[PDB]
Amino acid sequence: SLFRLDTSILGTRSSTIALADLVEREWRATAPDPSVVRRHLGEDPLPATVWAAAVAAQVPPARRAPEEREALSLAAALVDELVAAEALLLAAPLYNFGVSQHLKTWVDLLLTDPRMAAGTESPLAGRPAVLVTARGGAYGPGTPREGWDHAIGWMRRIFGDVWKLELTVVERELTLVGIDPALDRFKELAERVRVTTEEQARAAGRRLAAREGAFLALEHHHHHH
Amino acid sequence: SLFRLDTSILGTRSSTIALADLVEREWRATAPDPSVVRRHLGEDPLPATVWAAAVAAQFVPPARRAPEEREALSLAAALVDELVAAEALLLAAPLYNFGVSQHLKTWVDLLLTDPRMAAGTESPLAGRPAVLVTARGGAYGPGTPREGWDHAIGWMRRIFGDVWKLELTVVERELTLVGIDPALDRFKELAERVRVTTEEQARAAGRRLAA
Ligand SMILES: Cc1cc2nc3c(=O)[nH]c(=O)nc-3n(C[C@H](O)[C@H](O)[C@H](O)COP(=O)(O)OP(=O)(O)OC[C@H]3O[C@@H](n4cnc5c(N)ncnc54)[C@H](O)[C@@H]3O)c2cc1C
Ligand SMILES: Cc1cc2nc3c(=O)[nH]c(=O)nc-3n(C[C@H](O)[C@H](O)[C@H](O)COP(=O)(O)OP(=O)(O)OC[C@H]3O[C@@H](n4cnc5c(N)ncnc54)[C@H](O)[C@@H]3O)c2cc1C
Repeated sequence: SLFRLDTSILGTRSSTIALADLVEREWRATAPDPSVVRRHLGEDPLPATVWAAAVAAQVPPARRAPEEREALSLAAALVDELVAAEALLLAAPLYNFGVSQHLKTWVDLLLTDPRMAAGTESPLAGRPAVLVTARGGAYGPGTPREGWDHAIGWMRRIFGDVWKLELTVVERELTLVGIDPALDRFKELAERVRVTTEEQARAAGRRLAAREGAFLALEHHHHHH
Repeated sequence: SLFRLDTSILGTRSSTIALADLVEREWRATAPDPSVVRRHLGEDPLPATVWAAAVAAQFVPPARRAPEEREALSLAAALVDELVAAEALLLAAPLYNFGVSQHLKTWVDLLLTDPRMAAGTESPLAGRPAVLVTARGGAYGPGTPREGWDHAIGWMRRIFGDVWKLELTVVERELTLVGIDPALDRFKELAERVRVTTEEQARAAGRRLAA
């Protein structure tokens, strides 16, 4: 099955939901198990108080207080959702130059579970994940916003370096063109980016769906000779 | 008055609360107005639902706003009122899971829904003095295996310095897990040096804010 995580707070208008929908459509069309499990942190955020309760409890059980037992039980349920998935679809818009408050809360709580604790091997290592992001402006090298996306590096750190996922990133920029008058000079560029990024999302879903066969077709395993 | 923001979830054991205490002591010992307003997001976090409700409210005609929408915008204005009321800021934010405090991000996100903090508006905090205290369990210095692994500090400097235009002093204490995590035992001497130097930077930063 696919596990899909959404973080947009902009509801039916969400650009990330729309890109993730294109990935999911291709997954459903070609995946051996087209099943999808979904969690929408933007509509159903985790409580602001659970992480601190889980951290405190992270102590001999039995002594844990109700809020601490509830906090770690929720963290176990969230890890169960990820480890049950053959592949991940994660959607995270850029909000105030930084990480979604909802995504950070989710990762923080996941890492309180023993299977995701420091000095453990990632229970997700080698699994494929597509990360969908969107930005109102343009943040590539040479731009006035170069280095102003403080989220993407952290997401690449947790997903790729800590959990050891095989990460594909689809990023749609210039989503506030046609909304903020200051961006009007970008109108033609923004339309080419939308069309290109929508195709990248479809492409990402087709690749995610084929990963198991692609892995089985590999014979080169870096054996000595 | 001083405005003091804490984010630690580690209570009495907090290293950021301890370093920030060094700054606040100078304020209360020497500032003409030694009054301190404090908010502890680690102990009293903002609700996980309020930010989305404040953004949602912006799309809703004012006379038609639901209570949750009106209240989210009112809380945003109250949080901005606390910052605008202060002559100086003291902000304490540990490194947690290589990134920003969930509580600090939530607080910044809500603040920025307030019209005085809107994009294209001049910061109402421009030029005001601020001290940022952070702590890391490990060593993230140049050449380390953790260089670039603190994705929080750059963001906090972006909002506090580049967006709000605060006169920002940063005090960073590393190696706070020396003495707790056995794999850091080789850093005992360095960690004590870092403690001494950072404690003095905090005192000095407090003496500046107050004078
Ligand atoms: C609180 C907030 C903070 C933001 N901070 C940044 C930032 O730091 N850097 C940056 O480059 N972009 C920023 N943006 C813009 C944002 O990254 C893009 O709008 C992005 O596409 C959001 O992804 P989404 O899935 O939530 O849906 P959206 O793309 O927002 O889907 C809604 C569609 O209408 C537009 N839209 C309509 N109302 C809004 C609204 N209130 N806010 C944003 N877009 C709207 C969208 O861009 C898009 O075209 C911010 C937006 C918000 C709401
Ligand atoms: C959930 C979590 C995630 C963390 N992620 C990172 C990270 O990604 N990178 C990194 O370098 N450091 C990390 N740390 C360590 C943290 O940055 C330092 O402990 C830092 O000093 C925290 O500041 P504080 O104000 O919360 O109080 P603390 O400094 O934590 O006060 C507690 C004292 O005991 C130590 N200590 C004992 N138990 C714990 C504990 N459970 N957690 C932390 N410190 C403890 C502290 O280092 C310090 O000396 C993490 C800690 C926690 C709790």
